[PDB]
Amino acid sequence: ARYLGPKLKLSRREGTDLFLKSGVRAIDTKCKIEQAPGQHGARKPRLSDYGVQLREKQKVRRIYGVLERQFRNYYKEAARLKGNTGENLLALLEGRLDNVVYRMGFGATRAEARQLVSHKAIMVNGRVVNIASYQVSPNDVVSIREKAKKQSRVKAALELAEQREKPTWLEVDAGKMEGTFKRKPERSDLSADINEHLIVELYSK
Amino acid sequence: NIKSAKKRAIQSEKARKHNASRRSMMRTFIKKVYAAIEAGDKAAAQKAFNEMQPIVDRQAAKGLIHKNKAARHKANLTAQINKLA
Amino acid sequence: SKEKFERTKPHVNVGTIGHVDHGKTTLTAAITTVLAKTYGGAARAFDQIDNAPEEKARGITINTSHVEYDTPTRHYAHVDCPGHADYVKNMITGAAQMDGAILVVAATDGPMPQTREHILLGRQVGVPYIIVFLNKCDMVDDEELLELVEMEVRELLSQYDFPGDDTPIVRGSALKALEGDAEWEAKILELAGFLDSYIPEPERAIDKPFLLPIEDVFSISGRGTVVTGRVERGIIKVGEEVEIVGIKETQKSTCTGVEMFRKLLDEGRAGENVGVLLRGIKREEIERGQVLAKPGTIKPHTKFESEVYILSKDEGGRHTPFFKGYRPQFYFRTTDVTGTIELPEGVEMVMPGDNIKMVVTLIHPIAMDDGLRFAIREGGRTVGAGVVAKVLS
Amino acid sequence: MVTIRLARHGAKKRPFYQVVVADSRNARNGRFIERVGFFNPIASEKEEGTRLDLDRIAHWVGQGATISDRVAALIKEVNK
RNA sequence: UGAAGAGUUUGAUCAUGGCUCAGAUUGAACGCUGGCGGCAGGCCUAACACAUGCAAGUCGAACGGUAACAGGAAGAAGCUUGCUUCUUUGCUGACGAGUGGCGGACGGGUGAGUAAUGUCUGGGAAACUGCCUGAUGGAGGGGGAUAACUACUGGAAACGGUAGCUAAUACCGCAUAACGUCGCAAGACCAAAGAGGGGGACCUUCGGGCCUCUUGCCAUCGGAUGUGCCCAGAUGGGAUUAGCUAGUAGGUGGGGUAACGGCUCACCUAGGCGACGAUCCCUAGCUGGUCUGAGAGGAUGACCAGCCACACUGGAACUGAGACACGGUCCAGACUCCUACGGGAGGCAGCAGUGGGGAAUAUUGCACAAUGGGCGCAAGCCUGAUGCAGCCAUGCCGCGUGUAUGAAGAAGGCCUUCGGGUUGUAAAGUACUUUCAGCGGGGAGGAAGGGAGUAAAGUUAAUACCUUUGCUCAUUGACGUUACCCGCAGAAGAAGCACCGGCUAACUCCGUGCCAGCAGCCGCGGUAAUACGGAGGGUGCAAGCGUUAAUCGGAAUUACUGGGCGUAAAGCGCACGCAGGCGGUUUGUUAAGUCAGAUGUGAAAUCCCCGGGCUCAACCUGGGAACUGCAUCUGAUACUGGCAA
RNA sequence: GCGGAUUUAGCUCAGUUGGGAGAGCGCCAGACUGAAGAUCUGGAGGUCCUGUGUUCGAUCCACAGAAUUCGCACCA
Ligand SMILES: Nc1nc2c(ncn2[C@@H]2O[C@H](COP(=O)(O)OP(=O)(O)O)[C@@H](O)[C@H]2O)c(=O)[nH]1
Repeated sequence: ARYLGPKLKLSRREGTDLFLKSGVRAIDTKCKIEQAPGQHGARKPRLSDYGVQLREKQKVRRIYGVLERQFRNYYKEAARLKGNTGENLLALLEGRLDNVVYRMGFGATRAEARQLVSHKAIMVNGRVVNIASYQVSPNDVVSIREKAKKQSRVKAALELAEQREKPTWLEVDAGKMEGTFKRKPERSDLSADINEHLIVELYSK
Repeated sequence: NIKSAKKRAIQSEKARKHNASRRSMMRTFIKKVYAAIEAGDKAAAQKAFNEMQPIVDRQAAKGLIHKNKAARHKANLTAQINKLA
Repeated sequence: SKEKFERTKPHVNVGTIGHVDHGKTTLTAAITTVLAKTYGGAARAFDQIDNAPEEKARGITINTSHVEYDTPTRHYAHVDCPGHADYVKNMITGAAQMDGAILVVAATDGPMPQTREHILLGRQVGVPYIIVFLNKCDMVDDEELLELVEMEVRELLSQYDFPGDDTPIVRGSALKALEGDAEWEAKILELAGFLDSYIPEPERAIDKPFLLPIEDVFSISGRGTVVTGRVERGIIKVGEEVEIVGIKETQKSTCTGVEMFRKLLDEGRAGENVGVLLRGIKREEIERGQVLAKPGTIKPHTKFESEVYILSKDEGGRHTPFFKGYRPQFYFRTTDVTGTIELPEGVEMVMPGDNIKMVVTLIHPIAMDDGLRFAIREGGRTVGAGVVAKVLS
Repeated sequence: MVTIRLARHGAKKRPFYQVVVADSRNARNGRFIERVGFFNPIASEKEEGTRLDLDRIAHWVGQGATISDRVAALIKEVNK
């Protein structure tokens, strides 16, 4: 499913925000965040092992918007390559169009970044798409269209873009609403909350 | 029953009783040689060998001896007389 | 394979009713071969080899005959309608299909049970014209008998809620006629003129949404599953989607033909008895009493407040005051299902001759719409006549 | 019997044809003798979607086996 | 680039060992729920029985012809008069039927039979092979026919019988006779078919002969391809299946097949086979492969490809290069149907449909566009092969059902020392967007070809023809207003399903009270149930979700990899010994086992390695490697085996 | 559509058949423990399948319906 529900309520028991309605707000601003989303359908305790072990598996899973199947499949291409299995996986996960656009400042929210690509206002190269996954690669060209240098939603997401460092492996152009995905990601510096060893144990039978 | 040329069946009625007679004329002549073999004769076995020699030959040219039988069946009946000789 | 027919002249549904004895079965056959000489005729015919298995088997005077014919006046579809006690339930619906009924009553006898019954069943929700036939007038030899009997045929009509004020009365003997007794055959030609004089023609709307009762459901010897009926209103163009809204089942089905007795139509319009053809769905999966309809029609319901008129015992009807906890049977269209009386407060006891609004709980939902006319029978006779005042879930 | 022929291996509403020498007693998708070519009718730019050999379309056509109209017209346009 | 365990016996504990769960899967079914779209799959059972429709023809360029249609001509009419109308005529288009040739032996379907000289792998030798194709040579001259047709004549039909006539690339002679065949040799013996276009010089009784081309025909020897035949090896299970075999085993000579063969026979011999499992019994189509799995292995054989086998039942033969011909024949049999009651007719395991069975599996749809297949020297015709459409969440994949912002945080619930907490930025409220559906409007592409003209630089006649070449022109689209593209309003039209006692992530409040009920296992409930029921809430998955069945995995718990036997499950009560398995030590030899190398082959598909093409992905696809293997060819001699000492 | 035949305490079956509902089991209660048994003491238990009609009176008779079963009937 694409969700469509109460973003920030998740934050509470996520114990992290991970970009839920970022633009003016984050934790404990006009919202009740860092609680438990139950009265006593769920409330804080010591935590189980297996809790953690499931939660973190979903941590990595949710900040791309990938379904059940997909992320496993990426694992079946990684453990088919003779290179690093850990690296490869997070490499394939960032090939999704929706993730790339957010990191070119297009969308102030992860959900919003993916809700751009939906309405016809995106394109890649001279090709028009409306597909939230694509093959994104070195020296591609991320392109805004005509009647998307016209929408007042897009502009209103450049605000936050001035407030996020933006990656160094892509050119980013907001002045003509382009930017190229000129070279491969670095994850020498995004594995900072990601322990690959954990998840790949679990996936294994 | 419906066939495009179910007439094919009737056509073969003709060509199965034509063949028939040619072959059984050829089989009466083989019986005539064998007559003379039990007489010890080279003068009535050979009134029935060279007389079926154009027969046997011209019927291989109607294809009615067939295939590698028809490169064999002018030697098969040659064989006969040679024992007796 | 199969043939062609087309919609030529207006197609008027008629039938033969009565009680047992009478003309009935003999008149049905009689009429058609007489008329067929005079208003039909075609050479190297179907008819003359294939005498005449299909009719004995597929009907018995159950509800229907699949005769189509044009008369030079109109088109007549005759449906042969019960007048045996054993089928009384069926006959309400058949006359409900009817547009005129040939009421054969033998002039030798008086009103018999089914002769009174029918005229009373007619007026309410069935046939609006009665065409009286005194039969057995080669066994009545005296005009003074005839006269007398006629005068009591008047009296039935005139207060069983039809004009008794004149009806064309056709007077002959059935079994005599057919064989070659010319004096009655002549009269048979006058029946296509009394189907104009007295009726003359219905006005049906074909531009409504679809609606059709079940008549008969088949699973044919080599084609698929067929459902028959008289299109009530609306139309069925060949190749279609339909929805069959009904009892406890709602079926979706696709329509892939609409013959008229293996003589193919490209429509099925109102007033026509037709066959229909479907892909999908086998015959036992179709229950009787569902209506074939568009995908657009209302859904079924159980409960509804109603407006019913309690009839009196003189014209048939209740004669004991009655309470909550009765089980009367509701005919809506094709078939019936039991519904119970419950009376919104300020009412518990309901007498002969009342009017009343009461809230129903039928023992199954049946495809329901406001205004839907009905009869209410218990003990096999009408308690009241009513309409669905306000559907509820 | 064996003949030069084309032979779909495309999916639905994809016309990817492969020129095979294949049997008429099995089929064009059945028993092959051999491939011999690839062909695009749509003239795709993919890696080697057109092959048609010189050596077997000059040896099995020696002892006879006929080609197809697109092929006939292709001999000239690869200038073979 | 390659495999993890947990729970469950006991008062406690450690082993042993069963049990269960977490995985992955399906031609799956079921229950609930259901927005779109792309790609794939879809009667597994009663191989039960079937209405109907279709799936098998085409060549006039071999024929004799003219039944219909349309013109040409011809006389004629109307003189409905130079225009309507009527008869005649095969002349021409064109073609009914009938003779003649080739297809109908294919393609398609099914897995019932079938443990298999059937399949698979690998070899082999005594064969065939129309369609195909190379070379050389030929096609000479006669005869007898018979369909149609015609005149009669029998039947309800099916379906006939007389009598007469005639054609051919039909039939049968006769001639000619090798690089032919047979024959040691000497010798002997055998073939046919022409039809088409065109034409200058000549000839004709004016039909044609003459000439030139073209396709087709005949023969002989090859090649290709495809196909018979043999062998070895591998192919399932049961000794509560141990004895088997008379063309049986073999040998002669006969006969037969295309060819090798007891294939078959006469005679002769009396053998042959077997526990390295015969004989018999159970069950099964087989394979590439498929699924799962770290692997080995096990399981399995759906779609797709190959092989084999079957077509109402049984049996049988005909023509042919090819058939025991699914929609050919005949005979017998049971069915089934019709009838003029005399007699006939039929076989969906072909497609689509029908009924019955079953848990379950779709429309009597459109079409020659395209691909392929058939007939034909061509044009052209034919196609339930095929391409499309349709129906079904049967599955794989993609996208959507909105984004932002918004609080004392709205009522409204729910829980609550009654302070509040929770639902909750969720809503209301504010702006912002219209994908996709819906509406209106364009629209690429899948088409190459063939057809009408023109160039030949061939061939001959120099010209034709025919073929060839480019050009020139009008066009070839079934799907379907296709991909796609533009506009049009308006959050609009688009979430569900299971679970929350432990394994296992995810609880409260009530009602019930060992009842009701729950439950994969371990197990729940006896009136203060995190396990039952409802509500509130929480959790995981999401146009699906959950349940079942089923196969492999975990399970190294059948173990070659990878298991035990004092007491846990297991050592015959004990010797002897036949087969079998096993062999101290040294030398010589051999090279079978074995080691090395080489060479074929190891189908396509499939995996992988590298790499592309569709808007992505699904899907499509190229090249390399793999193809673990097997046989063959040659070497090596340490070990294993043989031989010798 | 059309014809038969049949439903009596929670369970197992009587009964009238124009006249007024039992037995057996099994409950449920008061008693012992928390509950239950063993056992102890007390009580309760039918729209007579359903709905009508008749009569002072229907579970009985008569008629409509429902559900079970058992026979029939249907190729536009
Ligand atoms: N004499 C006489 N007999 C008749 C006549 N009409 C009918 N019948 C016979 O009476 C029978 C019954 O009459 P019919 O109306 O057909 O009755 P149903 O089928 O019993 O309703 C027929 O079937 C005939 O045998 C009549 O007009 N005259």
